[PDB]
Amino acid sequence: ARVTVQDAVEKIGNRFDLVLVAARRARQMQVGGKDPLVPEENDKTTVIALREIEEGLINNQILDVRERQEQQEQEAAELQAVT
Amino acid sequence: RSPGVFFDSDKGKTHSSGKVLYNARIIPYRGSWLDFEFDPKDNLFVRID
Amino acid sequence: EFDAIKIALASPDMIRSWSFGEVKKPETINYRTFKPERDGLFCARIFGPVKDYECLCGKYKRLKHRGVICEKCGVEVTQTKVRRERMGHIELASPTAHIWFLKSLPSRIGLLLDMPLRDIERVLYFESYVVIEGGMTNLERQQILTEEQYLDALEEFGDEFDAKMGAEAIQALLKSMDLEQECEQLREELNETNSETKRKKLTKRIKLLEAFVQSGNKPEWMILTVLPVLPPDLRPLVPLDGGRFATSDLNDLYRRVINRNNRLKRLLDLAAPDIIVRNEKRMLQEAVDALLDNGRRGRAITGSNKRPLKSLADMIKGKQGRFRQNLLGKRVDYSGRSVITVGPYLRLHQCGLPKKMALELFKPFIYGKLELRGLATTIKAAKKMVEREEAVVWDILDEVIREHPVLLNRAPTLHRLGIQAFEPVLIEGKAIQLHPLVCAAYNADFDGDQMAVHVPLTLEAQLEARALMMSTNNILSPANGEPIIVPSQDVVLGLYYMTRDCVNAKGEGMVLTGPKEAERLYRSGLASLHARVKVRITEYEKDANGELVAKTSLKDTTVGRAILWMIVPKGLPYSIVNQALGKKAISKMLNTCYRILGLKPTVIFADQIMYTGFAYAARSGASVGIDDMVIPEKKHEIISEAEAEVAEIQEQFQSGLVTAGERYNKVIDIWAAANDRVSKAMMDNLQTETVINRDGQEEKQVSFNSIYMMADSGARGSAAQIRQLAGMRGLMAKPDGSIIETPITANFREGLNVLQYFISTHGARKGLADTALKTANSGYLTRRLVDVAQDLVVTEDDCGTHEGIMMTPVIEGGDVKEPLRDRVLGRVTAEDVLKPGTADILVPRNTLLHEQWCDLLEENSVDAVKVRSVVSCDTDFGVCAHCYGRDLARGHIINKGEAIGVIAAQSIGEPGTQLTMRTFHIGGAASRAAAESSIQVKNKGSIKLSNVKSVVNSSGKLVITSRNTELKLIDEFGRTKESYKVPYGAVLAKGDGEQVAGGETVANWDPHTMPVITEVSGFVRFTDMIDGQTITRQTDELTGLSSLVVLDSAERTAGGKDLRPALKIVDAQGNDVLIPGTDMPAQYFLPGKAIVQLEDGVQISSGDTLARIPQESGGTKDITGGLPRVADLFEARRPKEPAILAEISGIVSFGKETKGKRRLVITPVDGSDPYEEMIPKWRQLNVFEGERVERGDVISDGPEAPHDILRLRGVHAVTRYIVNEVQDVYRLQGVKINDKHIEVIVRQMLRKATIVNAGSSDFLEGEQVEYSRVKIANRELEANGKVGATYSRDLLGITKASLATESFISAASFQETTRVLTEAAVAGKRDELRGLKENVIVGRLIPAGTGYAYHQDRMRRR
Amino acid sequence: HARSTGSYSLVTQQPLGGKAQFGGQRFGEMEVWALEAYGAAYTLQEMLTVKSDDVNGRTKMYKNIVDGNHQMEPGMPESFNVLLKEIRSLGINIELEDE
DNA sequence: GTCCGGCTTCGCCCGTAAATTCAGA
DNA sequence: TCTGAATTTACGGGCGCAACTATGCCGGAC
RNA sequence: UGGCAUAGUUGC
Ligand SMILES: [Mg+2]
Ligand SMILES: [Zn+2]
Ligand SMILES: [Zn+2]
Repeated sequence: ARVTVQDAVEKIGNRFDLVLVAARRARQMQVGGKDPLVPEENDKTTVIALREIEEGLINNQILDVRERQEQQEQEAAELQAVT
Repeated sequence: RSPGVFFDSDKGKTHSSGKVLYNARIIPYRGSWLDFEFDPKDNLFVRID
Repeated sequence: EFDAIKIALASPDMIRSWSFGEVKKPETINYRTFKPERDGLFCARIFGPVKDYECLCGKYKRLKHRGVICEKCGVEVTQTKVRRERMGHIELASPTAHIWFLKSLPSRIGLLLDMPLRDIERVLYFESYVVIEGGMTNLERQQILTEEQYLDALEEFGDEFDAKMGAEAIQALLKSMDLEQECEQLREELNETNSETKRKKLTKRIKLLEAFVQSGNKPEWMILTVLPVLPPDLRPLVPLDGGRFATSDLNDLYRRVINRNNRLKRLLDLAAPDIIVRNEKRMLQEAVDALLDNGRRGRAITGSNKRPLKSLADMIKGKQGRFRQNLLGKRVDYSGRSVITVGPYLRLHQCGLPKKMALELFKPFIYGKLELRGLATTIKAAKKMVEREEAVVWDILDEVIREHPVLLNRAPTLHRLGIQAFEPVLIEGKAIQLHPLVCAAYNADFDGDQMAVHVPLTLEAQLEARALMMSTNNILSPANGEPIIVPSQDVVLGLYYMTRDCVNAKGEGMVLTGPKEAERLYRSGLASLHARVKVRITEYEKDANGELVAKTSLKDTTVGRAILWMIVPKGLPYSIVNQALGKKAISKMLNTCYRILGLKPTVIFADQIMYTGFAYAARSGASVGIDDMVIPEKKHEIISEAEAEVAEIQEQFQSGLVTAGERYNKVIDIWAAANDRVSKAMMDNLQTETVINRDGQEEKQVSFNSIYMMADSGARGSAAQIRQLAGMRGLMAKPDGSIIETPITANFREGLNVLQYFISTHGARKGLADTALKTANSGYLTRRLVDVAQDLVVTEDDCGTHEGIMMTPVIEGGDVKEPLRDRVLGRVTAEDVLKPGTADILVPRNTLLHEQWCDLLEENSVDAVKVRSVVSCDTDFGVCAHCYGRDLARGHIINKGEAIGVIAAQSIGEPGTQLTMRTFHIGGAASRAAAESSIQVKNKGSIKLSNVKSVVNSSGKLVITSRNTELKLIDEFGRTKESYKVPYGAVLAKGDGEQVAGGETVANWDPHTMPVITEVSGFVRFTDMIDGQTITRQTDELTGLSSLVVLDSAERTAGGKDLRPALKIVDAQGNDVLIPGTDMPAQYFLPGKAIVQLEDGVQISSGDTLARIPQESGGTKDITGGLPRVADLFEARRPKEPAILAEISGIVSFGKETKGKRRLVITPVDGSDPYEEMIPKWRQLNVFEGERVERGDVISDGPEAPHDILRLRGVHAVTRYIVNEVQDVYRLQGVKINDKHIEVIVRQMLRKATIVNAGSSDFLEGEQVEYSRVKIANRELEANGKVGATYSRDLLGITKASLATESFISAASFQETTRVLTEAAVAGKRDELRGLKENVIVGRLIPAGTGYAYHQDRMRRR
Repeated sequence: HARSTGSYSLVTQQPLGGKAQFGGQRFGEMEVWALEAYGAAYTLQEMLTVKSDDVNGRTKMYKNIVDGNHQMEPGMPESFNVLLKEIRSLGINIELEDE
């Protein structure tokens, strides 16, 4: 479980961008298609996303990079299947 | 308030000068109120209800 | 969807466009069949179908007919949602004047026609005629004709002539005005006028006319011809028990407007006589006025049960209106309520939620889990499973509650810690278990309190609860830096008992091998919890680069202290647990742990502190008995001495030596002194009560008495309540803040006989009335503070401003209250702090002053630091992070986005309300000081005086003749060690610049009287006085002398009102003795009720008290009486006797001395010489004919208006004045508020500025505009070659500042909804909803927290 | 007392008040100030739009919760439309102008 | 039972506009 | 006899939050 | 099946 998010806040030093980043990451894990990048410990998506932020393997830049890579891969797959 | 006649002051809260006016109200058990009031010029006025 | 709200007058064409059909019949429902009428208020062809996709007569009843209109009745088959938003209209038989614009005060119609309100009221309601197009007659335009005048005009001016009557006449006048032409004449007249009041009226008229011209409105639209009708569902008829429908209010008003309209139409159809139609028109006007705003005109029409009907204005305004009842605060789903219990076993991050409320709140989540796991395919099955409370849905509930925070909120959410998120733990019960530590934040005792649980639903909301609102993130209060989770009463008692020592207990003097050995000994029963021993303690110091370094030593400690040391984390020193550990000690311990180690260690430390304190308080068995309230043996003799004192003072009073007021004051002061002496004797006998020895001689020690052990530890109670328990309980105060001079001589252990238990009830009634009647003042003040400061949000990180305020330690007249450590902590410096020695940069320019920097300042002994303030920020629409400073909820700088305005308003408003509701915690005892009467210097040092004009009397004793004399005890290093306030007429033992030693008085006076000490010698003359009306003289025939009292303005006669009694010092020849080297007489004016004991023509000497004015009593000095001062300060009230300041510098000269109103003139060196001031001659003047004066210098004494300070001394002067004045009030009550909040409130006060020179900009001459707008316009102008417009900042009250805002929605939701809406409609205002209140009302993301990024992105993607 | 979903008032589509009728707790004005003091913008938005008086918003949020997705469509409160109509019932033309 | 309609005063405070009263020319 | 400033008088707005229980809800012609 | 009024009460 989780008690305090202090270290995650230090990793994203705004206390407000942390909320948005964690919400995006949890949404990507709840709809979700994607899978957690940290060993799941019977946690809910929000806690797992926050722990991923704590481990230093999620942030706004990483999420943007992964989203762009997924978009490019989807475009390439669509083009190959069509043309 | 018991019916009768009562004299009060409104002690200086009016006229912003500290002068204590004086009012006399005749409260009936069943009827109309009659008030005799003073003013800063010390002129006795009356008002009904 | 949209980004702004536009408001303007509704033209008849627009009203018709809104409506989908005219309402003609005044019937709602048949009352036999529940169908709507044909074309009544509740209609189907006008407002839409009653049922979804069903025709009225049932011809069509399916979606396949979605859009077609039945021909039998004419109802557009569609959903019923449209019926909620379909408006109607009524074609008024005659034009009707809209009441809002008639009685807005100011009246729009009244001053658009330049006609007074009484006359336009007379014309509108058919009591007088008004001429239209007078032409070549004996009539003017706006002139008024009564029935006689109208008859005379008709019989004498039967030619072309028009004098209409009623709303039609006003509409004709409005339509016959050329707005731009009128603007031209009014403006050219304004330039060609000379008066000032007429100037104000003319500029107001010009402003209204230009507002009309600029906006798309027209004057005649102010008179209603087509009346809109609200959609039926917003004025529903809901069946009551039985056939009777709900007695709706809007329906009655609409239905008695249709009645009059139909009657008038019928009368005009048959050409009824003029009188009858006139009366019908008047009744129609009254009905429409009642519908629009009932009771505004007078005679609020009342329905059945004689209750005034709620009109549309009444529905949108007030506390019960939409803004403050359905838009700023709403009822919410997924919310429950329940009583709260303790549940000590909980951690700080979790709360005990009952299984039943957990099941009821999380029903949709349980349904989702059931569907996901396949236990219920259809939602009906899942609902049935949940309602049966099967054994499997509980497992689902445990699985879904794991990491789902729940908000817990207590009813009076005074500050932001009144709503906090906790992880639920399912509890078998019906009450919420609330962690003991957070109770202090909630102000939640467990004596019947109830709290509400809310469930965040979305992922964003859950993460906000987990990362912003978790109780483990709110360790520090947002108002100050102090921790808020400090253990309250049981934990602190347990720790105080644990960490304590006695001269002889079991296992004393033995040497232990560590804390573990101490716990083993204590549990084994071989050593007492409090016994002096030696323990090998290993403490970790992290003075290295983040490396914890161990240090092992042999500490002289106790068993309990060693046991407690096992709970402290590593990095803390050992001395932190080597004291008695009261409540303040534990608070400091937690604070230091937070600052040194971090957040998680602090949370764990707090939890362990709570557990160990509870355990060892249970072990201690600390109880309370009746033999613990020991009565002092000195109480009776103190009482007897006080009674002798009151007897002798009464004897003096009956002899006339003293008057009633000063006798009452003296009695109060001596009783307060006796009460303080009794309390001191009680505490002396109580603290050292125990002397214990079994190994030799007696040794005194701090007592183990339960009452003292709880009072000293700070667990519960203070000196006052223990005093009332054991010592005499002192004076009481009546509800009106009046102190009952009769004391209570008995404590609570003793009787309190019938008479004493009758004086007490006065104080008890005061305490309970202030809780239930005077809490509205604190709530109103905090609402005003929030609504003036809500859009202020941190936007930038640094504006690069070099301006700031000089923070210095505060010494109001005693010792240091708030040292420089606490006034500059967590605020960014403005300029480099040079070392006190020689020009060495001690701290850089833009460094945040955290704990280490403050300690560096302390050890280097700095006396004043210039820091960046919120009020001196160069940021437009917000505050940069640097000027604000430390967050005060976390240890870092304020994050970019956090809303500091709401935080400041809550911080300033919460303590007032909390203390108002806590006033009843001391019964009703009056909080009193000894009234001083002397100044005892405590430490050696030089003595200096500021703002002092003293004189030497006959006995060589220096006497202060100045009002604001400050006596500063300076140290040999030049640092002001102490400060004191020397009243006007005090005798100084020493002088200026003279050395003193501690414990010796340097000043003494009489606090109960204000003397009138002179400046020179001579004889006394009662000038400009007449016996009988100017003074009341009392004759002392037996002695032969006489006395007299000046009778104030209230008592003196109206005839000869202006007679000024004065004491004029004259020489033997009979001429005024001029004061040293001046040109005015030495005459001293006597204020009202001044006791003169002299006789005319009596010799006197310099420094002698001619007369003494009784100083009048000051009642109980608690929050209830001091909060009004704060409200006046934040409202910027002009004092009743403002001190007159010098607008400009230069030389001073008195002019004509016209009529007893002496003229002052300040001639600068080379500037504007002819500046002049009108000063009444009856008030004193500090500056006379000889000397220089800087602008903002005091010409006379008295309270200083903040407006004058802003105009003359500047923004920093006024903000410092406000901060100090409010902080005095909040220090008197022991309230700790950081100055950041007051500074931001002051900023929000001074947010407008008036132009003085238009410059090269496009502003008007003397208009008031937002300071930010003018500043940015000037910045843009100076960017080019033009020159910006010079401005003058204004100070506005919080109410006026909030109401005078660019957005009309924020002001409308605030007070004066009618006036704000009327002004916005007339001016055609447009709101960008860029604040917080507007976004709350509209229902979109707040531009403060996580929504700040969204709003910034939207602005970029505009 | 506890409520997840229940009957809503008529004039404004907000939860009913009290526990005799299956009502919801009032998120008062001071509670809104407290949430503004935090950075809790999404919590507040769902508190006063999706949980109180957004008929489409609350229905969609309920369906999403049942579907296992915790996301909301903000929408506009119905009480704001009520206020707009009440102001329009006077001679005042208040409108939400286009973007 | 079913259908139709227009006698209460009595609080404390403050801001602002209108009316009055000075105080002159 | 007029005219501006300051003073007085009249009058409109404000008067904390949350919660629970009960009763009563229109009077007069066909 | 939801509204207003009055009375009482609880926590501040
Ligand atoms: Mg309580
Ligand atoms: Zn039909
Ligand atoms: Zn700044």
